Amino acid sequence: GLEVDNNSLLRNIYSTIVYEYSDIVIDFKTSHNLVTKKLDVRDARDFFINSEMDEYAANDFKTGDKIAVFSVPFDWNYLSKGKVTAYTYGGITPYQPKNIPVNLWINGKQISVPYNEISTNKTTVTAQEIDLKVRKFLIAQHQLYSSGSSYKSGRLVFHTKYSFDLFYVGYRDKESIFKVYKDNKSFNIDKIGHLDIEIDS
Repeated sequence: GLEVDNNSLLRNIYSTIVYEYSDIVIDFKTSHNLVTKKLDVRDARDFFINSEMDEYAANDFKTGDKIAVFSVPFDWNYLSKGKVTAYTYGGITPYQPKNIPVNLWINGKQISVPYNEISTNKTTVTAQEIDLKVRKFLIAQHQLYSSGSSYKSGRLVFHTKYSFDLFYVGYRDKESIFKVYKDNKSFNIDKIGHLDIEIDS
């Protein structure tokens, strides 16, 4: 509710680990979920990723398709013997480097962002991938969600406009906060002019 609590909440939420795999086959595809085949082994067990997405978005994929994954999980299942499945939202692009210029304003003042701050080697990249890379950067270099930070609002805008509210807290958990990635929104790398970011106290 209060600024302090929201910062601690989001700082923790966005400290969550990110999964990045460039070539995996879809084992199962249902109306609104994609489940990968084994990605690798984590803590001695077969690791699989389940992606939940709008039916409209899920319609683009089918079992057997080769895809790339870039997403953050909100749950895990260890109930399966010798296996662990992580649940995520979207983060799926067809199997296949470029810097994306960033404009940043903090409390009304424009701040320079280095040329190579945000990049991706995909031709079709999800808004999720970019948002995760952006927040990681803002947390590490501009005190976003840091204790003792006065920030209370902000947004990341994709200037092709699509955007993410940097202080959306939903039901105060990963399941609700990462749900904004459910649309599996993506862009062709060449159609993204730059990213506009604003953070305000």
